[PDB]
Amino acid sequence: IYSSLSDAFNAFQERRKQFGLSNPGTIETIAREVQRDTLLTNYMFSGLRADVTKAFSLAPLFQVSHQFAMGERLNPYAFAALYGTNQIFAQGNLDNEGALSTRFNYRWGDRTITKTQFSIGGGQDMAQFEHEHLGDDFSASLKAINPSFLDGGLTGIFVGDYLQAVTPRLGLGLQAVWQRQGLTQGPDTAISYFARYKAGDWVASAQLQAQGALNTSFWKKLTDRVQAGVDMTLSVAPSQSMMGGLTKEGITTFGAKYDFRMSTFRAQIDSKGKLSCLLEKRLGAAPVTLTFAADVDHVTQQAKLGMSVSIEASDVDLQEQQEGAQSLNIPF
Repeated sequence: IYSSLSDAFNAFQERRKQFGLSNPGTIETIAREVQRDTLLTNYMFSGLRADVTKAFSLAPLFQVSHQFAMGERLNPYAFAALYGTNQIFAQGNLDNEGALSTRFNYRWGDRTITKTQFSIGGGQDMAQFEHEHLGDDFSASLKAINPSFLDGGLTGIFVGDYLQAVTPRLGLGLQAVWQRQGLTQGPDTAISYFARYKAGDWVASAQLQAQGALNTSFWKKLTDRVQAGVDMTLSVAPSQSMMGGLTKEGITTFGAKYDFRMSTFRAQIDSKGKLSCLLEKRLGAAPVTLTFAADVDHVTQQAKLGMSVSIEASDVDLQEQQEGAQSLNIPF
């Protein structure tokens, strides 16, 4: 009986060669093929802050830093550090400016890749659990946010995603968002449709959240040092016919990477009225790096500027770590 399932599996494995190369199935990192380059850059667009980080690696397994945030986060001393072993990564973010907040990340497995990302704050505590379910050409992941329980019941966000290649270059996935907003509140759910078109000339991608709207993106490299991408976001929501809040809207952005040895550069067009630039430079004389950010509003012709400095302490362990850095099996 069950052997026929392994036989159907073998039929899949025979056809697998024809199906093409294996997908890790993570939609968020596929979305990051563009958003690694643009949303992380957008995480870097706040120019209302100076951002200094003072890294002290202790050992290859240990990395200590000090964050000096300003402006929007306003945490000029936010200690942070990360640690780990092969397939183990932990991160600890702490900040103390009247309000207390800290975040801790952890990785629990190799064959059963699982991780946790939880935090506390004065204004909101957050717990994020993720359980990966890696397939042969696909994967699923159980994600949960603030998964509190009731005596005889449960609350919280329990997202279940699945993605599988349908073609050697193209693929499909779903993001089953499920969340319980309360005992009296429902089990809100929505499934995002996800599609990917990973052409080697450009990756197209699209996300249709069932409660949301189709987001699309394109990514290609121009050179081995210059990379570029385009994306579109969409939102639609109905409102009061008498001058209501109709949200039908969309944003298209363009941008590119111009990276150089010891330097990184981002530039993007957010709108006809909005553009951003990010420049980073590593000092060749020392393991420190400088970053400058610009956001220019041409609706009001204003420019938001900011700066970040990150340093790594140099010590004899740094060279010993270069000597001991024989493996990258630590996740990040």
